[PDB]
Amino acid sequence: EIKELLKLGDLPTSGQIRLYDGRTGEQFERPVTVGYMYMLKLNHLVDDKM
Amino acid sequence: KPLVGTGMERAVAVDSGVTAVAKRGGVVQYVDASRIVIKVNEDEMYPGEAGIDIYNLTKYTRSNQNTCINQMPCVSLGEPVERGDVLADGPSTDLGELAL
Amino acid sequence: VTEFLKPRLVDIEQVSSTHAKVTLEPLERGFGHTLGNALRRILLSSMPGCAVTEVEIDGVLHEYSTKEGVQEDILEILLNLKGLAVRVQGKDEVILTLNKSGIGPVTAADITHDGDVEIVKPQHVICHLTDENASISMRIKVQRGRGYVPASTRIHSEEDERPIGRLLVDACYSPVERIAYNVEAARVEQRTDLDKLVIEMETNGTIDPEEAIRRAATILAEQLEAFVDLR
Amino acid sequence: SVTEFLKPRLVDIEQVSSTHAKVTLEPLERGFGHTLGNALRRILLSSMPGCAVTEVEIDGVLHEYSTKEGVQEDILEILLNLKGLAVRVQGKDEVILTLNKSGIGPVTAADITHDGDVEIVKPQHVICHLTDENASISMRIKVQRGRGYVPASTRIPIGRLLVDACYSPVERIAYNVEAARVEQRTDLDKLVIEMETNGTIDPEEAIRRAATILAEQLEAFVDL
Amino acid sequence: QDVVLGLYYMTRDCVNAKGEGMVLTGPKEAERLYRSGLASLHARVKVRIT
Amino acid sequence: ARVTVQDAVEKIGNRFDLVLVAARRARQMQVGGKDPLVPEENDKTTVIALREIEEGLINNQILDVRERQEQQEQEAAEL
Amino acid sequence: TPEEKLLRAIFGEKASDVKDSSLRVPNGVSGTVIDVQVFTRDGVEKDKRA
Amino acid sequence: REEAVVWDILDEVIREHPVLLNRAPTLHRLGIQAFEPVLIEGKAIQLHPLV
Repeated sequence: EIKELLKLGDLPTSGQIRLYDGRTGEQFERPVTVGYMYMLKLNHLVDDKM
Repeated sequence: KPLVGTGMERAVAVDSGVTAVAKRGGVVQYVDASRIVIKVNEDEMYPGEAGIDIYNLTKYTRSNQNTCINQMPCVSLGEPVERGDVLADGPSTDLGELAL
Repeated sequence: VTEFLKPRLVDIEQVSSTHAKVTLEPLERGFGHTLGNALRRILLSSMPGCAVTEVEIDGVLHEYSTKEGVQEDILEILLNLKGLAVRVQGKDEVILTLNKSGIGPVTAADITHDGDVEIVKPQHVICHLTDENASISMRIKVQRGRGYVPASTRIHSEEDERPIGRLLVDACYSPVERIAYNVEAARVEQRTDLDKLVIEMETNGTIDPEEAIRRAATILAEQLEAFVDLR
Repeated sequence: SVTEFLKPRLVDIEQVSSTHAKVTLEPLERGFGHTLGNALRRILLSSMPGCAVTEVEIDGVLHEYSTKEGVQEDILEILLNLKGLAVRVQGKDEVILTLNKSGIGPVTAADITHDGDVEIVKPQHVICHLTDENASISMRIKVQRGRGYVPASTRIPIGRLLVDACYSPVERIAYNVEAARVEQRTDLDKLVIEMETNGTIDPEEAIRRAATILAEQLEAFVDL
Repeated sequence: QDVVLGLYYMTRDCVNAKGEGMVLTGPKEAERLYRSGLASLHARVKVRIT
Repeated sequence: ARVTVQDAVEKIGNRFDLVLVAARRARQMQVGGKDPLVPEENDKTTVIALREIEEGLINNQILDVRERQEQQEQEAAEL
Repeated sequence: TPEEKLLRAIFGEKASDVKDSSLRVPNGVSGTVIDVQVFTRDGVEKDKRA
Repeated sequence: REEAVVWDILDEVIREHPVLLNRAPTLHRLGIQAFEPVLIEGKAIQLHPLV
């Protein structure tokens, strides 16, 4: 079902697109898993620990 | 909101009191960053009653962990709400869905 | 074999008021990616632009407050102003004013029309007034700059005194949002190894595509002087 | 102003050899280390012109894996020794040198017939060895001008042995981008370029030529 | 973890990798080929090593 | 400057003895007028002390005979 | 001390009978005062701010 | 006041001066190691990966 919804959005069904390096502009030699994770910012902030 | 949730986000956001859930359905008569005035439907109001629910939102208070617990009106003016709808997103909720 | 066919700014296709496809042609074999990535790295980091950097709303002392009538906190109003696309001609700093009364969305078109300040997206919603007697009056200071200057690393700047009520906004000065570039083959002089670079550029509308390419190439060429001389 | 940038103030060239240097530019703006360094890397590597051996026609040999008695190494290693033969041809676009040697010892690069407009920059380059004093080598080396690197498999008569043509004078071009600070701005860059050339062009001259090539590519957009 | 994966990926060999079988004057020519895109990092080649 | 002390440990065949000799030397150059025997390339006195150990210019015997010599020359200031 | 006594008999800048016991922002904290609350014991006169 | 000259003085006084970095539990003697400091702008110690 994930692959079918990937195909509906016209994205590659393997979930791995090819990325280019931003610094040298040349491609990473293998496809790279790119997506959208849900990142959480936890309450262990470095301002409070230093 | 999580692009990929499980479906318990609405339940966690409502069953914790961080949000402002409409007690009786109605129309938003007035909405403002610090309060929501709901004009109740004639179905749900008692006889001998103004028929208006005021929800005073909580703005920039301290949690026990020194974070801020701040409520934003989710509804807009003149919008029909029902009994149980989220009128104000608390901290870490987006349109009634828990969003951390 | 020692002379190189030098590129030229062939065609600037304007997909939208914020999208563009500049075409550089003809590029020798290998210079497509060199120029493309150098220009992308410069465009994406060092183009100049105008950003809202200070707001002064009338009855407001700090961002962590509300105003009666306005649907949004003052913090959300500052966030909606941080994305104000505005272009200033001739100045490097200008104080816009916004006065609006009565129920309705306060959009960027209610900013008072100055002559040398052009608001790119006039439907940019700043706030909502939800009371017929409500009114908001603010003074939006937009300022020209480069890069990203957060207000935290700006409050070092000891201007003689900053009053209570001036809300500093983080300044994201750069006008470009996305650069992509493709290298395709060109159809020039029967020659077949000559490529062409299509730089697709997506901005907020406050910069011209030809002007942005000119400025990227100017930055690059003036930085290459320390290598051309090499003393 | 918003159009003025940091330009390199401390340019410390360090000549590790006559053909190997370490250029250091500091400070650059944040991110311009990679911009400049990779642009110069690509140009020095693939786009700078020079001249190199492209073809060898050696008489008794028919193909790359053929054999010849009298030489102590295979034909593969003779082409490998001719590939790294640095050369400077001034007057021409293509020249053909000759090598005729009989005797014992190294057929060194000083044994090529002395042409006018061809200078071998390292005459002590070994090409092959001769061990029999009756077996001589006669080869015709085609030195051609070009740019970059063109491997032999890209270019593919009988008797010719295609050599991978290292046209550009550089042999190695590396760069690091380290941190640098000016006036408590810690975020600035410092570009350490490190370059070896094959001897036909002194390193800082090669960097001057690469920056000139890039600047002249830019000369159609740059505003005064 | 990251270092050993980089060094393992570098020192492996593919069968028909780009630029296979050519003969190289040394490690510097391998680095020039690979940065030019003219040889894969796994191209089995013949290189003169001192 | 200094990233590894291994060369200085071959002159003073220990690490603990090296620490003690270089600390005695570094205190000589730090509180004391005794200037380095190597070019002071913006180094601290611990690192200059080590750079002197590494060249054989300082060891326990050398510091001992210098202590004897300058001690005799400045206690024989009997006037 | 005797030396502090001489130092103050030279310049005449006398010692203060009160000691600064102020409340200060902790180091590294940088923010906005958004609320001030004053609690006065009954019997103490309120200042202008209370 | 953190005047601009105390940052140059501070670059001078840490120059060849090592610091001990220690992670608890110090299970074995490589749990305390001395490194030469490099002054950075963050608030996190930047530990070289191999250690």
